[PDB]
Amino acid sequence: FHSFSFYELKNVTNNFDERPISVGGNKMGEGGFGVVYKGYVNNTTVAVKKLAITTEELKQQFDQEIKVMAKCQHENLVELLGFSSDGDDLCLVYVYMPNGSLLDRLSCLDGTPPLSWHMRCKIAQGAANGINFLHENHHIHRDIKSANILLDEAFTAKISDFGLARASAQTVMTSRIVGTTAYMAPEALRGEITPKSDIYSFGVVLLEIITGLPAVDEHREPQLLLDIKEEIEDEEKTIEDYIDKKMNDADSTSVEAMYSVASQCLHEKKNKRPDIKKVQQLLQEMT
Ligand SMILES: O=C(Nc1nc2cc(CN3CCCCC3)ccc2n1-c1ccccc1)c1cccc([N+](=O)[O-])c1
Repeated sequence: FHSFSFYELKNVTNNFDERPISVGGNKMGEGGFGVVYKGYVNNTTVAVKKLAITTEELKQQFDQEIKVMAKCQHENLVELLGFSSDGDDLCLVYVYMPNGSLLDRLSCLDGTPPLSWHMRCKIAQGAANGINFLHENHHIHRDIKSANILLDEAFTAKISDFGLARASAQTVMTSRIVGTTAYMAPEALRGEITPKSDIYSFGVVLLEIITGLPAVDEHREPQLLLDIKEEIEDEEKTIEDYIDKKMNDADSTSVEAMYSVASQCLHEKKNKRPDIKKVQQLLQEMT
């Protein structure tokens, strides 16, 4: 890993130029824990994350991120080129992902074309492959969601944001409950820490992929994409009613097969959910 100095990152990113990149600016977006600006360093196009509760906590997350990235390298995870830590606007520098977040591509932010089913199917696989690598190496992510799935030039899915990750014996509890609520497993909302919560959160991501709908939307009914599964489990609606209409290449069989993986992932009881390796298998069998 490479240590940088702050100014080098400011400079190259146009003094963290808040104007959006779709209009020649550099701001690519907002994370939960900071803001991300495009730039070029020695001809390498890059992403640099300006970090934004506790002072010992935010630091601890930065450390955890670098610790996870030092141990885990895989094509379905983001790649840390290095950091910058001397300015106290803490910084982490990554290889740049052109196609931004899955969330943003699912919404077609900034006018990008809808993703084909075929491409969605490989996105799900790659993401599952990324989570599996994490779990093989005894990490729980704790904030799996479509904004934390980045996408490169060929739409290779990569998992990001490892600041909340934990090592994966008995049930672990925490007093500090964190995550994104529209994605969180019931047990995670109560303060349990287990890899099984990552599977549930991935199930919600699979519903975003199938329907094109964000996990939460306050101007929608229901507000929570999760509630949709209940309407289908009760005979009230089918998955066909919610398939994203911004697609033409989505046959009933592979959609239903993906929905089947999703609903399995979404078992409200942690021990009934498949483990990530099982999820991987089902997503390959799907195609
Ligand atoms: O590359 C990263 N983020 C990014 N690139 C982007 C490119 C486009 C333009 N793009 C143009 C072509 C068509 C589609 C849109 C639009 C948005 C982009 N966002 C981004 C998206 C959401 C939040 C923050 C950054 C990144 C890489 C590693 C680690 C992290 N991280 O968060 O730690 C972020």
